[PDB]
Amino acid sequence: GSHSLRYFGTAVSRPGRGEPRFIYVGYVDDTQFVRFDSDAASPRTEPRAPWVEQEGPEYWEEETRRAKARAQTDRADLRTLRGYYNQSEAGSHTLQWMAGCDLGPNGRLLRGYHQSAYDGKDYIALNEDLRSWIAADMAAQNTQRKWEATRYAERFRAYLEGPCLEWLRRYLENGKETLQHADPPKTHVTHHPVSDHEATLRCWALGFYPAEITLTWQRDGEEQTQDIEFVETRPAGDGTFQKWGAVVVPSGEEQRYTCHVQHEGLPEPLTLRWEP
Amino acid sequence: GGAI
Amino acid sequence: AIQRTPKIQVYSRHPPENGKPNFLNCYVSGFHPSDIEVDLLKNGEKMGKVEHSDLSFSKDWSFYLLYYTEFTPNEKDEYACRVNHVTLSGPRTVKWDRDM
Ligand code: NA
Ligand code: NA
Ligand code: NA
Ligand code: NA
Repeated sequence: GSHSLRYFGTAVSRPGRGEPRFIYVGYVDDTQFVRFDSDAASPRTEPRAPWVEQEGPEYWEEETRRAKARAQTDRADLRTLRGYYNQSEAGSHTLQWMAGCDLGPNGRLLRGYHQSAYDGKDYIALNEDLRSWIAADMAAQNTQRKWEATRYAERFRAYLEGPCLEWLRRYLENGKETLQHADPPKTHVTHHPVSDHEATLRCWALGFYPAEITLTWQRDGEEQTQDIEFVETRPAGDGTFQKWGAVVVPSGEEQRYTCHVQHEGLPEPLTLRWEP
Repeated sequence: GGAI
Repeated sequence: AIQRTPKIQVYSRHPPENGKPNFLNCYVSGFHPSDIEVDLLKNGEKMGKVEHSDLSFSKDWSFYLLYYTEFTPNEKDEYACRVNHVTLSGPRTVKWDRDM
């Protein structure tokens, strides 16, 4: 199966009120396993999954050092960006970044990522070919020239091709009892009258992992797009996810409606009906 | 990165 | 410069059963910037011991957080989530529905 190691970061300036806030997190697939939050007294990179707790003191010291170096650099970048865009000294601004590697089914680098945003807008991204940059505007073009001068794309690619994958492999092994398990959705359909001639069927998918899922309603085998509401997949808070979709139907015609669920944990797509 |  | 208004959902971790301990969640998502205030309410009063997830974000760079706390549903108690954000003129409150 395919897997990913990803780090995400948010840096928020607080002009006049001290240092920016830095919150960084790391994920393997859809599971968070580390964090760094600068607004602690002595901030440390910390475990947020059980299977990473076994890493020794040198691991946590090195990751705390990397977090602090990144924060120093994010701080510099927030200042630089304020200048690039000729913005006031007074407003708060946000820098976000993400980076990581995908391990393919053949055990090799499938994809690499390195992307940044300023105040919620795409700023600069590493090209899918991992050789060059794509800049969103003239400010990012300045960054691009600097990163080209220091051959940063090649240096980051070396991280992606080596250590990123080495660490991902290690996490996947150490955490294999949870990371490498596809938990299927528990599914059910509820029924709630809307009027004396209509009812709502709500199709539930609960407790599934990973997050990727599809859930649709059909009437007589036909995809339903009217009289319907779907919620986006959302975390349950126990490491699993939830999703539901509801459709309003004519009373007495419930059995014409079918809910269709597909997930890695389901060997076949599920077809479900209300069961009175 | 190494500085934006 | 783009600001995005939070989506707000209140729901339980597991299917609710009266008398059965559970977790009450408020999931706020799709917002920007990141500063946000979230309370879980029990019969209109702010619940204590509310924890939340570490700040993260989606592919469009919008933020999400999960707020959660222990609770045991029963016939009498009403729950809600109340949210403040720069995009909102005043707090926005969403009531818990036992089938949403
Ligand atoms: Na898999
Ligand atoms: Na699992
Ligand atoms: Na499947
Ligand atoms: Na507000």
